[PDB]
Amino acid sequence: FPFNRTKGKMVRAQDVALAKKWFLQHPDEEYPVKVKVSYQKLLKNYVL
Amino acid sequence: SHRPQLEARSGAKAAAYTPTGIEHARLLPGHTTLKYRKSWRKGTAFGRGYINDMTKSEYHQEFLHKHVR
Amino acid sequence: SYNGIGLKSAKGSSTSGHVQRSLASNN
Amino acid sequence: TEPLLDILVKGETRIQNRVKLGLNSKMPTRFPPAVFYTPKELGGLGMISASHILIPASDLSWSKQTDTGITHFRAGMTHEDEKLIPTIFRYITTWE
Amino acid sequence: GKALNNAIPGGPKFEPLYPREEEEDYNEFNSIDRVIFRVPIRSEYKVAF
RNA sequence: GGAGGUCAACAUCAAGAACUGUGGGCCUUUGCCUAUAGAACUUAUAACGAACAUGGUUCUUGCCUUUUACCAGAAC
RNA sequence: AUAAAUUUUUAAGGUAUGUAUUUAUUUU
Ligand SMILES: [Mg+2]
Ligand SMILES: [Mg+2]
Repeated sequence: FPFNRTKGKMVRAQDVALAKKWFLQHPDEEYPVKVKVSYQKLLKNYVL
Repeated sequence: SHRPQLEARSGAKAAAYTPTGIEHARLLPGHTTLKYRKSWRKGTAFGRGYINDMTKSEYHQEFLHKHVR
Repeated sequence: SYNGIGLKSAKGSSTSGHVQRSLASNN
Repeated sequence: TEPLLDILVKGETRIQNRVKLGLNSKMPTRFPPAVFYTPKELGGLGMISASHILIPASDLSWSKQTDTGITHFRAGMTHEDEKLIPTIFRYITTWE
Repeated sequence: GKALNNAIPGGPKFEPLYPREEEEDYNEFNSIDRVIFRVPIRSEYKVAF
């Protein structure tokens, strides 16, 4: 969404959420259980 | 000095006082909106409600027959 | 794939809720 | 018996929790199982822990019918780094 | 996933939301005698349809 | 007169999938039927914010000597 | 032929409490 447009409006600089995208996507595979569990926390906060 | 009271406090005594202005929580606005209405077996030796109360009830006697045991 | 094995939740149950396949019994 | 093992895990956690709040903390990193399990001599409480284990968890639904046999385990209590701990039941000969 | 109390394998876990499942009559309908176990029914089915 | 403003005030922003005005006919002002005109903004993996916090009350739990402070689900 | 991971802290609840500590002269 941000890009394909070329015309739009501004946003409060703290609303742009740079890390949301990462934790919606899958965890991948290699990461040690620490980070994976970090993902699940970020979802639970999101879904809520 | 432990004494049974003989009285209660008139709300009026309060009523004369000047206010304070502290703000509680439960007074914050909620529900701002009203709603209107439009052989062997012979051998043996033996040959052929609601009571208004508690302690005489059938329940209570079950109960005390369990717990205090 | 929580398949019905495990817990309603580990909130009260003092465990971590971890569930692992049992290597032993398969056949 | 499932539910009894359940109660073991709880209860024992609850006791350790007592000694813990006895200071002020539930923090797990402060209390590695050394603290609770070293014998009195070395200066531990010496409490004899048979909580740990791993607890057979199989698919309750059918286990209200068949007796489906153990297919899975649920971690009873934990650690941070693990080691393990021996549990009483293993040092007591069974009745038969 | 929540509302059924299920967990997508990589998923966030939540609370029951309809906690008392434990009430059950002993009742013949869905019993074992009368059912065929052929394919197991993993969760993701239950979240998919 | 045109462009602009990290300027102000006053309106309006969640619903039968939904706005307003006007004409004609009926009941008798509302309302109903019909004719006609205009419709900013917001909506269909539904919504003013391709974002995300706190509080109150009422219940169910979890911490568990008690109150603040709290644990995680729900309704308003 | 398995990838399933809860927590984590602050105040409250020998002594508290109470008493007197007038200095600088209010008209006959
Ligand atoms: Mg006291
Ligand atoms: Mg008290």
